[PDB]
Amino acid sequence: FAATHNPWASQAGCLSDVLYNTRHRERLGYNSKFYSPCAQYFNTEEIIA
Amino acid sequence: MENWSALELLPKVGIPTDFLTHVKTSAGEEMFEALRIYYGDDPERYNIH
Amino acid sequence: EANIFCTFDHKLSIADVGKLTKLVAAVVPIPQRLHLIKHYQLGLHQFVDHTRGYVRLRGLLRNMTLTLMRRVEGNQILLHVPTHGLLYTVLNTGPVTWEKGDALCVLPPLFHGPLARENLLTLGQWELVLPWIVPMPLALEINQRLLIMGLFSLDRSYEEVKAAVQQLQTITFRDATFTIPDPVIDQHLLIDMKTACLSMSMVANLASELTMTYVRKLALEDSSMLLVKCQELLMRLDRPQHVSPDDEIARLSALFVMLRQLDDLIREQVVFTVCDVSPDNKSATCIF
Amino acid sequence: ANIFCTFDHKLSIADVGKLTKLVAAVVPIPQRLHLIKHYQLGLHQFVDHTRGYVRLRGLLRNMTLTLMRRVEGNQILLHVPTHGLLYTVLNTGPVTWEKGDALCVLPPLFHGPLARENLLTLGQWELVLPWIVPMPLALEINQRLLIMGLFSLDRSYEEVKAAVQQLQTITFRDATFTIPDPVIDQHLLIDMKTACLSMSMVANLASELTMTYVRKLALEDSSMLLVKCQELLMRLDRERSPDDEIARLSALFVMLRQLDDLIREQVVFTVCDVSPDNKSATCIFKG
Amino acid sequence: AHEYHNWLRSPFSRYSATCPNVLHSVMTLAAMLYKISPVSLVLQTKAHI
Amino acid sequence: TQNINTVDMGLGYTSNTCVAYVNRVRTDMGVRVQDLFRVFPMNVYRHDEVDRWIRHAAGVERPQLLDTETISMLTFGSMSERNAAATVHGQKAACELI
Amino acid sequence: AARRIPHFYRVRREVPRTVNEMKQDFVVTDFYKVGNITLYTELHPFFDF
Repeated sequence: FAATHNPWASQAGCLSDVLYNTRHRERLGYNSKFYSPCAQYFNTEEIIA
Repeated sequence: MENWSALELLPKVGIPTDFLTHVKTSAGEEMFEALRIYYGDDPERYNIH
Repeated sequence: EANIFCTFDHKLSIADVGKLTKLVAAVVPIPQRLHLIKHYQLGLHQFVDHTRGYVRLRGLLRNMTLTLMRRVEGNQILLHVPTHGLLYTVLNTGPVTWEKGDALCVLPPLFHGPLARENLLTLGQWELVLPWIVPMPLALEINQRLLIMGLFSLDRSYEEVKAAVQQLQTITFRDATFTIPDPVIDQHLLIDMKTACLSMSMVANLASELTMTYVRKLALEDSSMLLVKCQELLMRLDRPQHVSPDDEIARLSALFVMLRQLDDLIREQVVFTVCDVSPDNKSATCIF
Repeated sequence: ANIFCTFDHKLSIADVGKLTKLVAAVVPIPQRLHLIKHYQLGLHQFVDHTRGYVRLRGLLRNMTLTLMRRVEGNQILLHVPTHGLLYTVLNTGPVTWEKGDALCVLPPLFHGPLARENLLTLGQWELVLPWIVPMPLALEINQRLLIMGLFSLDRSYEEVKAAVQQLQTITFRDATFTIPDPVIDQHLLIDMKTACLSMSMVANLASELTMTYVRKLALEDSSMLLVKCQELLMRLDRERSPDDEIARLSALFVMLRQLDDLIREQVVFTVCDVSPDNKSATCIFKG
Repeated sequence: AHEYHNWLRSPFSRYSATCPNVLHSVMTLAAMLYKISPVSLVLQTKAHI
Repeated sequence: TQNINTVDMGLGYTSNTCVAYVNRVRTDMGVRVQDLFRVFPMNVYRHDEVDRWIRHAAGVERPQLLDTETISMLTFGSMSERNAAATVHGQKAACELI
Repeated sequence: AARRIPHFYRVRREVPRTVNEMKQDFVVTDFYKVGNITLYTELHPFFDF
């Protein structure tokens, strides 16, 4: 029932939401074979779709 | 070296050899002295000299 | 015409034919392509000569035909020339790990390191030395690397060339180690470098005035890692007015054919391409 | 050597009725297995936002390519061709074929098209076939994409925009295409970018290495070709440690080895007699 | 008033008005001005600050 | 080639799995934080002598000469770091969030 | 020796410092990390090489 317990992560366009969303990672030229376990928590196109 | 056609052609005894690990593991970790694996079905048994 | 018989002056013992019957469907080259041959031209040991050049053997084994050994029963070895297209099964003794997509090219057997140099058939003056079957990236890396040994080392002392090629002879491809022993500077190397010089001068002259300044524009615009590599590689010696579409089309056609006649010195046409590898990395079922 | 393929999703009767029109055409597949699921089949698994078209060409060159033969209940009779024997194909390419040419296979350039493959789709999957175009149009349109990508770094000027608009058009026999840009919104696709970077930097490496190597070579037996080589280099110029040169030459060779999807266009077919409506043609599979 | 272009934003003046005068607040006004460069970050963490 | 095909004949969910027994772990519950320099090889600082300074004081060696592994890494996706010499714990795993 | 102590400073080239100063830049829970480059020179407790 609070707004956001980490305001550099939740809202759309933070450092971590631009750092871990596979859309923004594909824009930022990332290695597709490395696994980063935070990537399942920060998508939307798997979540809100 | 030890000819394996003398294994393959000569009549053998049926037996329930139940050893605890996998067969390819006991091969690839060299628990046995001298292995001879073929992943096909080679006709090298038939060249009876 | 399809099956090639051979013979020895020796006879063949059960130990020797037991060494040999393990080599069913192994590749063996032939210098001649005739119906009946002798074993003194079979294999490669007629042509091996150290302190002559590994590159001469690379240009010579490239020229022989290829066969597959099967059905040995006593003084008959029966090399069989593969037809153009059917699926065959081969067997490699050159220790390289394979892959279902990677094609194949033949190389002369370089020394591997352990001072084994296995010959598997020892007669009175003739051993049987066998051609290596290696994947395509190692073949391209071998050809480009010994061309680097040829082209880099002109007009130098033995010392800096020793320090360079002691670390440049090593190719670590798929958890192995390799060495290129005899890159000796032959007339064949001189005509190869002469064609390389001509093709490099042609692509340096008849390329555009806008392709020379493309990486300069990416330097002024963007920032990556390989851009920093290009700046460290080129920056030491440092609006388009002219536009021409069809002249650029003909210019890129000429650039393409001269790049191809540079690339021909290292890229051989493939000799085998697999459909399956045996999982213990011994045999493979390949089409040619 | 016959291949099978099964679809996991529900397959209707209209989808089969529009798929069986494609009764004999090329469908490349990533690995020569005897039974392959349909997600790997085709080219839908490769397209994305950032990567473009030269990546598709490079992965399609090393990929095996097969022929579609028949349809069944839920198994698809793919059939790999053999070198030398002759088969029949269809024409998914947009150019009318004629006798005795040499067909190439290149990735289709209508990504998000107006035809959209007849809505032959499933859930987040769609079938797509590569074009089968003869060789002069193939390496022609390769050059067109290439020098369309070269002009892309300074496009703010207007005469170069009309030059690009000229390049976007094409000519052949009764054939007009409109092949779109690699650039969308002031940035480039990464595989197209690294292709044009590789060729521009191998051109620069030649331009600043030949002036060393004509002297490092010509102290052997000189030829008239060598003095004319330095004549070419000197007209080019008057028109205006081991550790560095070893990296220059290594980067020279490995960066010219990244154009191998451009410098060599390898023929895959030989055309035989063609059909009326020019959609079907018996042919000989080469390579 | 070009507050987003200055080098001292609002919390510096928000902190100056409510501090005591026991010579530690001048040290805090000093060491609030550590920069947030990546070089500043590796230098700060490399001494366990 | 056989081809079986099944028909589900249940109204709701007629089969339940339960996570029963834990044999072992495969990770190490580790603290080896994620090497972002091997995940994003495209980005550097635009000024030199501060890129080499960060790569000096950040424990990661600079790729000296241009290898084909470097261009297959910058273009495609492959195994950047190599498996180490000694792993008596096991597979390594961590990540990062600000 | 005392009169040409400026005649080293007329030329104004930076000298890289000794590795003995590279050692004592570190804190006690960081000397055993992989980033410490001075481990191949600290061998013996009594004879620093």
